[PDB]
Amino acid sequence: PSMSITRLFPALLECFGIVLCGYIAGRANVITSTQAKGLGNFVSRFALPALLFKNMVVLNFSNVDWSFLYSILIAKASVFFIVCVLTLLVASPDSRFSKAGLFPIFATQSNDFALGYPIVEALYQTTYPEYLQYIYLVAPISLMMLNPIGFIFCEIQKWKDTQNASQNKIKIVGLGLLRVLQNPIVFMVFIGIAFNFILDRKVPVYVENFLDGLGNSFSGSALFYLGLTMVGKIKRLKKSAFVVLILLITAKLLVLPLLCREMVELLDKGDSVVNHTSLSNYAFLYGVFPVAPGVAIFATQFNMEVEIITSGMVISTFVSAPIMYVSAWLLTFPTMDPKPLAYAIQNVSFDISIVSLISLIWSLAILLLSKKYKQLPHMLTTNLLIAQSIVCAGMMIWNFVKEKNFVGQILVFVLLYSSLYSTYLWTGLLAISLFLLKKRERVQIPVGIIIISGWGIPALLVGVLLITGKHNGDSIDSAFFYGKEQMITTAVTLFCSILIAGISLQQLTRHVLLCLLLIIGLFANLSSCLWWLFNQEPGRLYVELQFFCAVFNFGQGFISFGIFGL
Amino acid sequence: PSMSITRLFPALLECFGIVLCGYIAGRANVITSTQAKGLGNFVSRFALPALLFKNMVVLNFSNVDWSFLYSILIAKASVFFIVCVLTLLVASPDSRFSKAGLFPIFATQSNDFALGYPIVEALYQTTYPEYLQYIYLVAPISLMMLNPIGFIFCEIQKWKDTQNASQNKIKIVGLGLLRVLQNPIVFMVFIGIAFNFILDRKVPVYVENFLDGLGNSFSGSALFYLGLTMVGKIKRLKKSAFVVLILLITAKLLVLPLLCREMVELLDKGDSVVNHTSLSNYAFLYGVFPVAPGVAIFATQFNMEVEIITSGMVISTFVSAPIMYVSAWLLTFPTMDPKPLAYAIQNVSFDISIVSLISLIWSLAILLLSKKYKQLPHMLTTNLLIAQSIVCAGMMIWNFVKEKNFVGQILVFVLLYSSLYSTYLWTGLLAISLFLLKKRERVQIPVGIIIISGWGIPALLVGVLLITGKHNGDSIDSAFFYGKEQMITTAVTLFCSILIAGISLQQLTRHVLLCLLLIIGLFANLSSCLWWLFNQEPGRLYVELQFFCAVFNFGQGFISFGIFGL
Repeated sequence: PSMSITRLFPALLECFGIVLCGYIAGRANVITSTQAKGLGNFVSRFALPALLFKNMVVLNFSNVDWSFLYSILIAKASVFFIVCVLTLLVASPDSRFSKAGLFPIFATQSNDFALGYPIVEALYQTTYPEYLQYIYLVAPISLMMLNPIGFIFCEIQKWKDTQNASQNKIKIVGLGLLRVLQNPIVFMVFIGIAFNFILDRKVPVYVENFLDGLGNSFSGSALFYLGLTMVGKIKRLKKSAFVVLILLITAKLLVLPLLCREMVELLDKGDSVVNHTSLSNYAFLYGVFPVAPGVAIFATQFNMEVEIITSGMVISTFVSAPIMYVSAWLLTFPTMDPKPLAYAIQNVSFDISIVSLISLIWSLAILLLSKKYKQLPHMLTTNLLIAQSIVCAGMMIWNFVKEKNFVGQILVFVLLYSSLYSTYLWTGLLAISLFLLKKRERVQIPVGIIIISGWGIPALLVGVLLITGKHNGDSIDSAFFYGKEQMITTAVTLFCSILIAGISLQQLTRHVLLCLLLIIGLFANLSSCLWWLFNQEPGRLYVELQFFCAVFNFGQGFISFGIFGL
Repeated sequence: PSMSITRLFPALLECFGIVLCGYIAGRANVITSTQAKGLGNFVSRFALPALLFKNMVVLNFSNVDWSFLYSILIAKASVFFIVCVLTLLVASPDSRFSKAGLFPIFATQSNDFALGYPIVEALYQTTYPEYLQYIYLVAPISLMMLNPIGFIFCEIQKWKDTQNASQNKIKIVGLGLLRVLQNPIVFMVFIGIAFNFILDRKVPVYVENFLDGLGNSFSGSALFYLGLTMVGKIKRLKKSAFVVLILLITAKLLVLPLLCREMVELLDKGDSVVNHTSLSNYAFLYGVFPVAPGVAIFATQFNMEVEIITSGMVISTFVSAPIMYVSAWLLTFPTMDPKPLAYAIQNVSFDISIVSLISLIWSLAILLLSKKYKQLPHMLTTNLLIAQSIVCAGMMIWNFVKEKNFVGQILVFVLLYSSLYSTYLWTGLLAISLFLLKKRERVQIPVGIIIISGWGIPALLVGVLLITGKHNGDSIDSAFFYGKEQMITTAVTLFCSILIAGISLQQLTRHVLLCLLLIIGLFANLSSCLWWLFNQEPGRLYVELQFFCAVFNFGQGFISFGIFGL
C-alpha cells in the first residue's frame, strides 16, 4: 500500500554511483582543478539558486502544515544546545570556543539538497508528493537560526586569538550576521519569498525553461563535485580524535532521528493515525541524512580544525547509506503481513548479496594478484572469502529460482547451505589457526587436512540433513525449507563453532579483528535459532532478529571487505 | 484661517537662539571636548533612536497618503541625477569620482529632524497636525535609496586611490551597503516597523515614559551640539571653490523647492483645491530646509573634501532662515484680504526691524569701541548706521503707536521718515565722498557742511511735506499717511540720490561694496513708487513689490552688519 519502499534501493544506486564515478575520475588524474572549480562554481552560484527559486515561486503556503517545521527546528535546536554545552564543559579552554563553534553546527546542518532530495522523491513521488516541498523549508530556516550562533563563537575565538580588547560584542555579532547573510542561500530564499509575494503564485514562461534547465542538472553536478572533493582528505588521526568523531557521528545518526520521532509524536495530535505514522516515518528518515560539505567550507574559511570536520563529513556520507537503508526497512516491517515480510527479507537479502558480491570479487582479485596466499594464514582466509562469494551467488540464484525449477531448487539449496555452513565452521577454523600460531610452536600445520575438513564436514552435514530431512517447498524462506531438523543442525553448528572460537580466544591483528567481529553475528544467529525452538508461539520481537540475522549472513563479506580490503 | 503663520517667527527665535547660545558657550573655552562628545553620543545613540521609535510605533499606515512620498523622492532623485551628471561632466578626472560621490548627497540630505521639525510643528500643530508624521517618512526612505549610490562612488574613488585591480564591483557594492546600513537610523527604522507590526499599534507603558524623556530633550541637545560643531570650521577658500559652493547652495534652496512644487501639483489630482494648495505649501517649505551635518560626518570618515562640505553646511544653516521666512510669508500673501496683507507687512517689518536693531547696536558698539571713526570716511558711515538704528526704532514705536495717540503718531512719523530719507540721501553722500577720495585731490573735505546737509535736507523735506500735505490717518501703512504728496517726495528723493550714486560711480573696498549693494534696493523703491503713480489701477504684482521694498527699507542694516561687522 503506502510507503513504496521498492524504489528506495535503485535511488541509492544512482546516488552513490555518481559519487564513485566522480571519485574514480578524480584519483585517475583525468579531471584537474580547473574544470572541477568551474563545476563547483556552477553548482554554487547558478544551479542551486535556480532550483530553489523554481521550487519556492510555487509553494502554496495556504495549505502547509507547520507542525513539521516546529518539530524539526526544536529538535535541531535541542541537539545544538546539548552539543554546545557538552563541548564547553569538556573542551580545554585553550581553543574551547572554536570547538563550541564548529562542532555543534556539524550536528545540525545536513546534505538535504543534493543527497536527501533524490531519496525523498524516490520514496514519496506518488504516495505523498507534498513531502517534497518541506525539504526547502528545513535547511534555510534552520540555517537562519542555529548556524549564526555558532559563527559568533568562532569570531569570539578569533577575537581571543587576536587579543584585541578594543573590539566589542556589537562588532562580533555584526561580523557573524554578515557572514551568515553572505551565504547565498539565505538571500535567494528571501528574494524567492519576495517574488512569490509579488507575482501571486506565477512563473514567467520566458525564464521557466531556463530555470528548469539549470535546476535539473544541479543534482548530478553537485554529487560529482562532492565525489571529486574527497580524493585525498582522509588522514590518520589520534585516539581522542577518533573517539570524539565517533561521538559526533553517533549524535548525527542516532540522536536527532530518535528525538525528532519522539517530539513529532508529542506535538502532533491529529486524527487518521496512519497519517501520523507516515509523518513520523518522514521525520525519522529526514533525521538520518548525512552531513553537507558546507561545514567543511566554513571550517576552511575559518582555518580551524578543517581536517577533523572534513574526515567526519566524508565518513558520514558513506556511513549514512546502510543506516538509512536499514531504517527504512525496519520502519516498514511493522505495517505488513508475514508473507510481505518474507518478500521484503528476500529483497533485502538480494540487495546486500549483490553489493557484497561486488565487494568480494574485488577483494578476491586484490588478494589473488597480491600472491600473498602462499603463506599462513592467508590461503584459508581466501577460501573463506570464496565461500562467502559462493553463498552470495546462491542468494542470487535462489531468489531467481525460488519457484522456477525443482531439481535446480534442491541443488541450489544444497550448495548454498553448504557454503554458508562452511563459513560458520571456517570462523572457528581461523580461530584454531590463530590460537595455534599464538603457541609459537615449530610444528607442521596440516594445511591439507584442515582445508579438506573445512570443506567436507559442512557438505557431510548438508547431505545427512537432506537424507534425514523432509522436503517442504511451501516455505518462501530458505531456513524453513525442511522444518525443524535444518535449524537444529544450524544451531548445533553455531554452538560448536562458537565454542571453538571461545576456546581459541604477518598481519595477525587483521585476522584477530575478523575473529572478533564475526562471532557477534554468530551470537545473533544462535539467539535467533534458540528463540524459535524454545518459543514455538510467535512473539512481537522475532522480526528484527530475522532481519539482522539475514543482514549478517548475507552481507558479512562487507566485514572482510573493510578489514581485508586495504 | 488656515496656515497660522504668526507662530513661525517665535519658533525661529528659539531654534537659532539655541544655536547661538551653543556657539557662545563654545568660543568662550567654557565647554570642552569631553562633555561635547558626551552630548553628541547621547544625541546620536540615545535621544534620536528613542524619538524615532516613539513616533514610528504609532503611525496609522491605513490613512497615510503616499502622493507626498512619491513626489518628494522623485524630486530628490531627479535633483541627485542632475547634480551627479553635471559633476561627472565638469569635474576633472583626477578626483572626479569623489566629487560625484559627496557633492550630490549634499543636495538631497537635509536637517529635517533637529531643525525642520520645530518649524513644521509650530506651523501645523492645530491646523494640519498629520503633517508632523510625514517628516519621519522622508529622511530614512530617501536615505535608503539616494545616499547608498553616492557611497559606492566614494568607494570607487578609494579603489582608484588604491590601484588594486583585484577588487571587483561586488566587494565595492557590499562595502557601500554595509556603510549605509551601518548608519543607526536605518535599523532603528526597521526595528520600529517590526515593532509596529508585532504590537498592533500599542506602546508599552513601562517604557513610554522613558521614551518620552529621551525624545523630548533630543531637539535642544542636537541644536546645542550643532552650535558647538561650528566654532572654527570656516576658512578662506578659492574663487572656484566659492563659485561651486554658491552653485550648490542655489541648487539646495532654489531647485528642489520649485521642482517639488511643480511635480506635487502634477502628480496630485484630488478635489477641494484648498487642500492641494496646502499640500504644495508643505512641500515647498520642506524643500527649503537646510543641510544636515551627516554629510559632514560622511566626508570626515571618507577624509575627502571635508572643509568645503563643512563650510557649505554651516553657511546653509544660517542662510536657510531668511529664505524660509520670506517663502512662508510670500506663499501666505495670495490667500488674504488687503487689510490682512497690511497687518502681515507690519508684522514682518517689526520682525526684521528688531533683528536689525540687534545687529545695528552690535555694530555701533564695535565701531565706537574701535575709535576708528575719527578719519575719513568712517564718521559718516557711523552716522548712516545711527540713522538706520533710529528708523528701525521708529518701526518699533510706530507699530506700537499705530492707533494709540495722535500727537505721538505725528511726531513718530516725522522722525521716522526723517531718518529714512536721511539714509536715502546718505547713500548718495557716501557715493560723492568715495568719488572725491578717488580723485586723490589734496583738498579739505567740508565734513561739517556735508554732515549738517545730510541731516538737514531730509528734515526740511519732511517739514515741507507736513506743511503742504494733508493728514489721512485711516491708512494702516506709513507710506499712505498723507497720500500722493509723500511718495512723490520719496520718488524725487530716490531719483536724486540714485543719480548722485550713478554720477559718483583705508578700507575703500568695503565702502564701495556698500555703495553697490544699497542701490539695488534703491531701484526696487523707485520701481515701486513709479508703478503706483503710473498704474493707478491695482495689478496682481504689487504685493511682492511692497514686501521686498519693506524688507529692504527695514532690514537694510543687515547689509552693513555683514559688510561693516567683521
